[PDB]
Amino acid sequence: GIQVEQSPPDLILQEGANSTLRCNFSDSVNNLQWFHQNGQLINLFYIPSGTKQNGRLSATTVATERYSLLYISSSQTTDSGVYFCAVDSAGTYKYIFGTGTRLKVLANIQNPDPAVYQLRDSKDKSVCLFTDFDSQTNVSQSKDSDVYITDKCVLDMRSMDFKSNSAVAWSNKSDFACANAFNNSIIPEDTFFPSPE
Amino acid sequence: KDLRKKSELQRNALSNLRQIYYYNEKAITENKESDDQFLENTLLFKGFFTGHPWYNDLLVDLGSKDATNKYKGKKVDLYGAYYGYQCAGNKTACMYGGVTLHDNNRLTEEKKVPINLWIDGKQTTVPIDKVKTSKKEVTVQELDLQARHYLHGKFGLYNSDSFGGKVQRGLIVFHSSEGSTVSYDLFDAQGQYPDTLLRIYRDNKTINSENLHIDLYLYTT
Amino acid sequence: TGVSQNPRHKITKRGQNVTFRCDPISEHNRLYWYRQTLGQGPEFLTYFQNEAQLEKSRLLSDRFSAERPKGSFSTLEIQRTEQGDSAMYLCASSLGGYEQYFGPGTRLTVTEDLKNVFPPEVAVFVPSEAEISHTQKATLVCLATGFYPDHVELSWWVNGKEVHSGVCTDPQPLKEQPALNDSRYALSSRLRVSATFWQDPRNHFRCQVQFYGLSENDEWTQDRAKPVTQIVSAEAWGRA
Ligand SMILES: [Zn+2]
Repeated sequence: GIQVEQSPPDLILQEGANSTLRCNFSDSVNNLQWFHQNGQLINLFYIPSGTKQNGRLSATTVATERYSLLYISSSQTTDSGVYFCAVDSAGTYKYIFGTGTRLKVLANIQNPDPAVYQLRDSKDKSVCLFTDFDSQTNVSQSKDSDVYITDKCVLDMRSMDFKSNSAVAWSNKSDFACANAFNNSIIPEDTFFPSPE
Repeated sequence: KDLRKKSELQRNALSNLRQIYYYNEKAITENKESDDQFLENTLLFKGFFTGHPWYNDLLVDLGSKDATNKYKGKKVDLYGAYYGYQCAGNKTACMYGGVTLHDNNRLTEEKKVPINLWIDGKQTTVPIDKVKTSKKEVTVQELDLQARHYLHGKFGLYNSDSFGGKVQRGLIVFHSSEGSTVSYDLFDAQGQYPDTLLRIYRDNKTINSENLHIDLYLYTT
Repeated sequence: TGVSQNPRHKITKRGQNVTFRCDPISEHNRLYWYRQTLGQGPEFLTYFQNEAQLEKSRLLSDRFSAERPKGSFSTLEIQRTEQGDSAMYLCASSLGGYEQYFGPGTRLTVTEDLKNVFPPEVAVFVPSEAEISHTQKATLVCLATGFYPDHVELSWWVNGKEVHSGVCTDPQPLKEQPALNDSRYALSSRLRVSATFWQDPRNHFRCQVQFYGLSENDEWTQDRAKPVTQIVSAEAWGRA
């Protein structure tokens, strides 16, 4: 029947860069839509034919050549997520969505200072915080079953015009040190390892 | 009985029969006059719908021009099932029949039509208030809509087999005092959408309410 | 968008029947129902145009029934729910073949037993002196642990006011026991302020975790407290 193919399936963009997202479809279309998902589908464009602009976003669909392009100009960290293309196709109705383009926007870190700090509970309980590392750094899962490691996120201190990446590690064990916490990750040689207290 | 089977229905017919007879709002009004329209076989009721997000007008299909001439501009009562999908090829809903002349057709007390039910041959009592009319001359549509509403709420007539619908074959009989019969097969659905399913009411068949009873034959086989 | 959906979250024991409701944009004659499983895109279930059901997908279980009961609104019934039914059920509305406007969705979690439902335990981890002396910035770590299902909403509150600047929560929670099918979840979040702001003892910092649990109509026969929709918080005050 009606087939939708989106490319690239996964996209890594540096903060401020531009990229073209592709949507290929098998038959002639009456409805074509581009969406952005955060679990709420944000309507970006309704474009079965022609060219449209919506700020930093632009789209174009060649109905005859059976393809649609989505342009993202000056990418932001908020642009991260999944981009969907959906068609209806001019027998039996079915509105088909593509697999999507998962976009990861890497924040521009002006002065990286990768460090691993031990943070104690507000009320013996502790947490290992890997922070100030460059956006390209990949945080891996632990080899151990009792050790929990989170994925990286970027926070924005708007008042200071400062951005920083962080990942968290913790264990129920007492043998858990922050120096061995992110051993399964390939971290910069200059990662700061301060001593507790 | 050469009754049509529930299994023989088209892909969306069962769900659309469920909508028409149990869920969908009906066009029920008294003292209405059709507006000027050059269209043959149809009556236009401009501004029929008050405070409806989809419709303003009601389009009534009667089939012939002889039926249209009898009711055009005339004072009329309306009782039938309306639909918007595939209507007029905007802000207009469609209906087949359900038209009766207003003047001198009202009763002092509402006639409760008795229902005689048979599930695989077994007789079962139906509450008397199920099928009721305020008209001397009533459309078959007015009676059928009320009868099929009770059948779905009680037996799941138009529910899937997985959703508890056990009735596979059915027959609705409108028995007139003079010994006259109007009988519709409960599963002899034309098409899958209301534009074709409701087409049975186009003839605008009208019958007498005085000493009229309903005979129903339901089968789980 | 203007399209409403209720409930926003739902927990059911496997084998129980569940019903969702969608209220579309009034002027829109078309109504769509979609299913979205983890990592995948929305999958078409069925669609209505006015009072009529136009099409239901060929690969749609006999356990599903979609109706338009009293005009505009639509209901989606799933009978005898199974683990595979755990998904985001999306509703969309349009004026014919034009632009589809989506609702916020219904998060459905099908559990083996309602005893597997646990609210989160929330803890706040105070900034380290080493971070303060090295960056002149202070990071607070919030740890929400042992919750099931992953129906959570994390927020930071500074002096009774919700903050959005200097904040990042994990993209998704992590499974505590990834081997178990009804494993409990853990979620972390960070709040970064200046060392100065943290050193002021007049400043209050609260991590709020909104949990979506069991309804009032749910039966509970356990020694512990009924895990209903609740807010679990952890707090810290500033120090020199
Ligand atoms: Zn009889």
